[PDB]
Amino acid sequence: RRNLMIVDGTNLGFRFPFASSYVSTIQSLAKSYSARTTIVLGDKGKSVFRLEHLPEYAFFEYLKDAFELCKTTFPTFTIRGVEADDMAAYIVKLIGHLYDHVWLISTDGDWDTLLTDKVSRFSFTTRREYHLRDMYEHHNVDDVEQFISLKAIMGDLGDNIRGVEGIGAKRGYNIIREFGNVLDIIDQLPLPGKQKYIQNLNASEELLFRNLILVDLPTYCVDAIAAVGQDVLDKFTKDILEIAE
Repeated sequence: RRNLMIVDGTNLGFRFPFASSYVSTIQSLAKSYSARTTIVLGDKGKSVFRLEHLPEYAFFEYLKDAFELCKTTFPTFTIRGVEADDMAAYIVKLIGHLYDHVWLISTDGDWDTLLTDKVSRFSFTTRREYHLRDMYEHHNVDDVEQFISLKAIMGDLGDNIRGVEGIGAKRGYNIIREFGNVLDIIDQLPLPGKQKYIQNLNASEELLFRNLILVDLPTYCVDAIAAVGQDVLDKFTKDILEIAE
Protein backbone atom coordinates (compact mmCIF):
# COMPACT_ATOMS: atom_id res chain seq x y z
CA ARG A 1 0.00 0.00 0.00
CA ARG A 2 2.69 2.53 0.95
CA ASN A 3 6.25 1.15 0.99
CA LEU A 4 8.99 0.63 -1.62
CA MET A 5 10.69 -2.76 -1.89
CA ILE A 6 14.07 -3.24 -3.56
CA VAL A 7 15.28 -6.79 -4.15
CA ASP A 8 18.92 -7.83 -4.41
CA GLY A 9 18.12 -10.41 -7.10
CA THR A 10 21.36 -12.32 -7.64
CA ASN A 11 21.80 -12.40 -3.87
CA LEU A 12 18.27 -13.83 -3.54
CA GLY A 13 19.09 -16.43 -6.18
CA PHE A 14 21.91 -17.75 -4.00
CA ARG A 15 19.34 -18.68 -1.36
CA PHE A 16 17.83 -21.25 -3.72
CA PRO A 17 14.05 -25.00 -11.57
CA PHE A 18 13.29 -22.26 -9.05
CA ALA A 19 11.94 -19.39 -11.17
CA SER A 20 8.38 -19.83 -9.90
CA SER A 21 9.49 -20.08 -6.25
CA TYR A 22 11.72 -17.05 -6.79
CA VAL A 23 8.98 -14.72 -8.05
CA SER A 24 6.45 -16.08 -5.52
CA THR A 25 8.90 -15.39 -2.69
CA ILE A 26 9.08 -11.79 -3.92
CA GLN A 27 5.28 -11.48 -4.30
CA SER A 28 5.04 -12.81 -0.75
CA LEU A 29 7.59 -10.24 0.51
CA ALA A 30 5.80 -7.39 -1.27
CA LYS A 31 2.67 -8.45 0.62
CA SER A 32 4.28 -8.73 4.06
CA TYR A 33 6.24 -5.49 3.58
CA SER A 34 3.25 -3.61 2.12
CA ALA A 35 5.13 -2.59 -1.03
CA ARG A 36 3.07 -0.61 -3.53
CA THR A 37 6.23 -0.70 -5.65
CA THR A 38 8.73 -3.52 -6.03
CA ILE A 39 11.92 -3.25 -8.06
CA VAL A 40 14.05 -6.34 -8.59
CA LEU A 41 17.75 -5.77 -9.27
CA GLY A 42 20.31 -8.11 -10.77
CA ASP A 43 24.08 -8.23 -11.18
CA LYS A 44 25.38 -8.35 -14.73
CA GLY A 45 29.05 -8.19 -15.63
CA LYS A 46 31.57 -6.56 -13.30
CA SER A 47 31.54 -3.17 -11.58
CA VAL A 48 33.19 -0.82 -14.07
CA PHE A 49 33.37 2.04 -11.55
CA ARG A 50 35.14 -0.04 -8.90
CA LEU A 51 37.44 -1.78 -11.37
CA GLU A 52 38.74 1.55 -12.68
CA HIS A 53 39.71 2.48 -9.11
CA LEU A 54 40.86 -1.01 -8.01
CA PRO A 55 41.76 -3.32 -10.97
CA GLU A 56 41.74 -6.36 -8.67
CA TYR A 57 38.37 -5.55 -7.09
CA ALA A 58 36.95 -8.92 -6.00
CA PHE A 59 21.88 -22.59 -11.42
CA PHE A 60 22.97 -19.52 -13.39
CA GLU A 61 20.72 -20.47 -16.30
CA TYR A 62 17.90 -21.13 -13.83
CA LEU A 63 18.62 -17.73 -12.27
CA LYS A 64 18.36 -16.29 -15.78
CA ASP A 65 14.95 -17.96 -16.16
CA ALA A 66 14.02 -16.52 -12.77
CA PHE A 67 14.87 -13.02 -13.98
CA GLU A 68 12.98 -13.54 -17.25
CA LEU A 69 9.85 -14.59 -15.33
CA CYS A 70 10.50 -11.76 -12.87
CA LYS A 71 10.32 -9.15 -15.65
CA THR A 72 6.72 -10.08 -16.49
CA THR A 73 5.61 -9.38 -12.92
CA PHE A 74 7.84 -6.68 -11.38
CA PRO A 75 10.07 -3.96 -12.85
CA THR A 76 13.44 -5.74 -13.17
CA PHE A 77 16.79 -4.12 -13.94
CA THR A 78 20.22 -5.46 -14.85
CA ILE A 79 22.75 -2.96 -16.16
CA ARG A 80 25.94 -4.55 -17.46
CA GLY A 81 28.97 -3.22 -15.64
CA VAL A 82 26.84 -1.86 -12.79
CA GLU A 83 26.41 -3.58 -9.41
CA ALA A 84 22.94 -4.00 -7.91
CA ASP A 85 24.33 -2.13 -4.91
CA ASP A 86 24.63 1.11 -6.90
CA MET A 87 21.25 0.89 -8.56
CA ALA A 88 19.73 0.25 -5.13
CA ALA A 89 21.55 3.25 -3.65
CA TYR A 90 20.43 5.45 -6.56
CA ILE A 91 16.81 4.23 -6.46
CA VAL A 92 16.65 5.14 -2.76
CA LYS A 93 17.93 8.72 -3.16
CA LEU A 94 15.79 9.33 -6.25
CA ILE A 95 12.34 8.01 -5.29
CA GLY A 96 12.69 7.19 -1.59
CA HIS A 97 10.80 10.36 -0.59
CA LEU A 98 7.69 9.00 -2.30
CA TYR A 99 7.31 6.14 0.20
CA ASP A 100 6.67 5.58 3.91
CA HIS A 101 9.47 3.07 4.21
CA VAL A 102 11.96 1.32 1.96
CA TRP A 103 12.69 -2.37 2.43
CA LEU A 104 15.83 -3.87 0.99
CA ILE A 105 15.81 -7.63 0.48
CA SER A 106 19.47 -8.61 0.78
CA THR A 107 21.82 -10.69 2.92
CA ASP A 108 24.65 -8.30 1.96
CA GLY A 109 25.85 -6.19 4.89
CA ASP A 110 27.24 -3.56 2.50
CA TRP A 111 23.64 -2.60 1.78
CA ASP A 112 23.47 -1.28 5.35
CA THR A 113 25.26 1.87 4.19
CA LEU A 114 21.84 2.72 2.75
CA LEU A 115 20.03 2.55 6.11
CA THR A 116 18.09 5.48 7.62
CA ASP A 117 15.04 5.66 9.91
CA LYS A 118 12.90 4.87 6.86
CA VAL A 119 15.21 2.43 5.06
CA SER A 120 15.62 -1.06 6.49
CA ARG A 121 16.86 -4.46 5.27
CA PHE A 122 15.65 -8.06 5.53
CA SER A 123 18.04 -11.03 5.29
CA PHE A 124 16.91 -14.57 4.39
CA THR A 125 20.13 -16.03 5.83
CA THR A 126 19.56 -14.67 9.34
CA ARG A 127 15.83 -13.83 9.15
CA ARG A 128 16.77 -10.57 10.88
CA GLU A 129 15.63 -7.07 10.00
CA TYR A 130 18.29 -4.36 9.97
CA HIS A 131 17.26 -0.94 11.23
CA LEU A 132 19.48 2.12 11.67
CA ARG A 133 18.63 1.98 15.41
CA ASP A 134 20.47 -1.35 15.69
CA MET A 135 23.64 -0.33 13.80
CA TYR A 136 25.86 -1.15 16.77
CA GLU A 137 24.40 -4.61 17.31
CA HIS A 138 25.12 -5.42 13.66
CA HIS A 139 28.22 -3.41 12.80
CA ASN A 140 29.87 -2.10 15.97
CA VAL A 141 29.25 1.48 14.84
CA ASP A 142 26.56 3.98 15.87
CA ASP A 143 25.53 5.18 12.42
CA VAL A 144 25.86 4.94 8.64
CA GLU A 145 28.61 7.56 8.30
CA GLN A 146 30.70 5.58 10.80
CA PHE A 147 29.89 2.28 9.03
CA ILE A 148 31.17 3.73 5.75
CA SER A 149 34.32 5.17 7.36
CA LEU A 150 35.13 1.96 9.23
CA LYS A 151 34.73 -0.05 6.01
CA ALA A 152 37.11 2.39 4.30
CA ILE A 153 39.69 2.09 7.08
CA MET A 154 39.47 -1.68 7.62
CA GLY A 155 38.84 -2.66 4.02
CA ASP A 156 37.31 -5.90 2.75
CA LEU A 157 39.87 -8.56 1.88
CA GLY A 158 37.14 -10.57 0.17
CA ASP A 159 36.76 -7.71 -2.31
CA ASN A 160 40.55 -7.33 -2.49
CA ILE A 161 40.23 -4.02 -0.68
CA ARG A 162 43.26 -3.78 1.59
CA GLY A 163 42.81 -1.84 4.82
CA VAL A 164 45.00 -0.18 7.44
CA GLU A 165 47.06 -2.78 9.33
CA GLY A 166 46.29 -3.29 13.01
CA ILE A 167 42.98 -1.43 12.90
CA GLY A 168 39.85 -3.41 13.63
CA ALA A 169 36.26 -2.46 14.40
CA LYS A 170 37.09 -1.31 17.94
CA ARG A 171 40.24 0.73 17.21
CA GLY A 172 38.70 2.12 14.03
CA TYR A 173 35.48 3.15 15.75
CA ASN A 174 37.44 4.92 18.52
CA ILE A 175 39.58 6.63 15.86
CA ILE A 176 36.35 7.71 14.16
CA ARG A 177 34.69 8.91 17.37
CA GLU A 178 37.72 11.02 18.30
CA PHE A 179 38.68 12.41 14.89
CA GLY A 180 35.50 12.10 12.81
CA ASN A 181 34.78 10.58 9.39
CA VAL A 182 37.49 9.46 6.94
CA LEU A 183 37.77 12.87 5.24
CA ASP A 184 38.13 14.50 8.68
CA ILE A 185 40.86 12.02 9.62
CA ILE A 186 42.75 12.58 6.35
CA ASP A 187 42.63 16.35 6.92
CA GLN A 188 44.06 15.83 10.43
CA LEU A 189 46.90 13.47 9.43
CA PRO A 190 49.14 12.59 11.08
CA LEU A 191 47.21 11.70 14.22
CA PRO A 192 48.82 11.70 17.69
CA GLY A 193 49.80 8.25 18.90
CA LYS A 194 52.87 6.10 19.44
CA GLN A 195 51.05 2.91 18.47
CA LYS A 196 51.94 1.16 15.22
CA TYR A 197 48.36 1.23 13.91
CA ILE A 198 48.34 5.04 14.15
CA GLN A 199 51.60 5.17 12.17
CA ASN A 200 50.11 2.80 9.56
CA LEU A 201 47.04 5.05 9.48
CA ASN A 202 49.21 8.14 8.92
CA ALA A 203 50.81 6.47 5.90
CA SER A 204 47.44 5.46 4.41
CA GLU A 205 46.08 8.80 3.09
CA GLU A 206 45.58 7.56 -0.49
CA LEU A 207 44.36 4.12 0.65
CA LEU A 208 41.68 5.71 2.85
CA PHE A 209 40.72 7.99 -0.03
CA ARG A 210 40.47 5.15 -2.58
CA ASN A 211 38.64 2.85 -0.14
CA LEU A 212 36.03 5.50 0.63
CA ILE A 213 35.14 5.73 -3.09
CA LEU A 214 34.80 1.91 -3.28
CA VAL A 215 32.63 1.54 -0.15
CA ASP A 216 30.57 4.74 0.10
CA LEU A 217 27.54 3.63 -1.96
CA PRO A 218 25.18 6.60 -1.41
CA THR A 219 27.84 9.18 -2.38
CA TYR A 220 29.09 7.43 -5.53
CA CYS A 221 26.03 5.54 -6.80
CA VAL A 222 25.34 8.16 -9.51
CA ASP A 223 28.97 8.03 -10.68
CA ALA A 224 28.96 4.23 -10.64
CA ILE A 225 25.99 4.05 -13.00
CA ALA A 226 27.40 6.85 -15.21
CA ALA A 227 30.71 4.96 -15.53
CA VAL A 228 29.04 2.91 -18.29
CA GLY A 229 27.52 5.90 -20.07
CA GLN A 230 25.49 9.04 -19.36
CA ASP A 231 22.81 7.74 -21.71
CA VAL A 232 22.44 4.54 -19.64
CA LEU A 233 22.16 6.66 -16.50
CA ASP A 234 19.44 8.81 -18.13
CA LYS A 235 17.49 5.76 -19.24
CA PHE A 236 17.69 4.31 -15.73
CA THR A 237 16.59 7.60 -14.17
CA LYS A 238 13.70 7.79 -16.63
CA ASP A 239 12.66 4.22 -15.90
CA ILE A 240 12.57 4.52 -12.10
CA LEU A 241 10.74 7.87 -12.32
CA GLU A 242 8.07 6.31 -14.57
CA ILE A 243 7.68 3.41 -12.10
CA ALA A 244 7.22 5.83 -9.19
CA GLU A 245 4.59 7.69 -11.29
